[PDB]
Amino acid sequence: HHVKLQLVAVGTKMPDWVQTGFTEYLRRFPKDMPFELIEIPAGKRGKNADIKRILDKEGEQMLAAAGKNRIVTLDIPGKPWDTPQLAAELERWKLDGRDVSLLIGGPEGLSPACKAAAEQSWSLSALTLPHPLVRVLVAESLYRAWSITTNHPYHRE
Amino acid sequence: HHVKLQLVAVGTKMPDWVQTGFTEYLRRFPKDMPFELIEIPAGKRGKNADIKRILDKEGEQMLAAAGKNRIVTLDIPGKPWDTPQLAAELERWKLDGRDVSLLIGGPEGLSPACKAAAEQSWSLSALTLPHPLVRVLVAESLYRAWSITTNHPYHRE
Ligand SMILES: C[S@@+](CC[C@H](N)C(=O)[O-])C[C@H]1O[C@@H](n2cnc3c(N)ncnc32)[C@H](O)[C@@H]1O
Ligand SMILES: C[S@@+](CC[C@H](N)C(=O)[O-])C[C@H]1O[C@@H](n2cnc3c(N)ncnc32)[C@H](O)[C@@H]1O
Repeated sequence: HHVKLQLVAVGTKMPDWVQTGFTEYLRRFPKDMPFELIEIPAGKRGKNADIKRILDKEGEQMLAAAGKNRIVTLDIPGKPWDTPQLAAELERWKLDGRDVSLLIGGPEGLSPACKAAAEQSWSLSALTLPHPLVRVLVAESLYRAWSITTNHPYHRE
Repeated sequence: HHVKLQLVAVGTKMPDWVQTGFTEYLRRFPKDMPFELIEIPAGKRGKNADIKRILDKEGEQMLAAAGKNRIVTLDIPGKPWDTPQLAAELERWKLDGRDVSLLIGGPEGLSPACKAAAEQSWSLSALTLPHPLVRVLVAESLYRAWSITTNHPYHRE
């Protein structure tokens, strides 16, 4: 009865250094808090493409991936959680008992349906961050939040 | 070479993926806005060490590297600039004409003198970020800010 953290993200080819950095954090998560990545393919964009519909198809794929999971969106206008707050949230998710889906939008951001479906929305920064860096920050900050919950040396070194 | 952006940062041994990611951004700044790294070595800490002094000695070195430059600290309680705001600031630094020293603290954070010396302070996140990731986020966000000022393709879509 341990909870799963699922990063649901649009885009499939992280630069090598980003994937290396992401894996170094992902792998340090304990067996009772598995951290896993689900990549959704980005819709093909063009001037002749209807951008709303491309975005909705992306969102539909994300929400389908989340299933019945608790839905948390990564979004610039979400809650600017500090590290103690994220640790408190991480603890709340565990009591809740449901797996958590963390949603990272593609180039055009999150679909309206995804923003609407969010039970919580989490802002990493007031800055517009590139999708690969969002992946790494989420992994690192959750790791730091987790290490606070178990008094692991990482959060205090 | 009108204004130079110099990152003054405590710590010397970045993980490889971090140096790769950091350089990837650094090498893309144009010759007329050079982005450079100055590393101050971290003081050797021990449970018998005077942290107050170690911190002062780090700051002393930082402030020496900055010289007469515009001094901007990276600090959690600084200004939570969004990306357009950072572009405007970058534009204001160019008008000022002074090179900009961007200060990143060591394991114990910035010295009292460095915080005192700051003309501006810049917050990347409400999160407690690890020193390597601060380096990468500063390089990318300034690169994105630069690309906005020059109507470069990086920041669009
Ligand atoms: C390049 S951004 C596109 C942002 C989009 N134009 C918007 O305003 O919603 C791609 C995705 O990364 C995530 N992201 C980028 N910056 C973020 C931030 N500062 N805080 C939280 N999530 C962020 C969001 O999930 C976003 O959908
Ligand atoms: C290990 S952190 C220390 C965290 C915290 N600022 C402190 O004083 O203990 C090292 C440095 O990274 C920078 N830093 C960490 N998180 C930051 C954030 N969210 N925004 C801007 N700078 C940050 C600060 O310059 C800090 O001195």
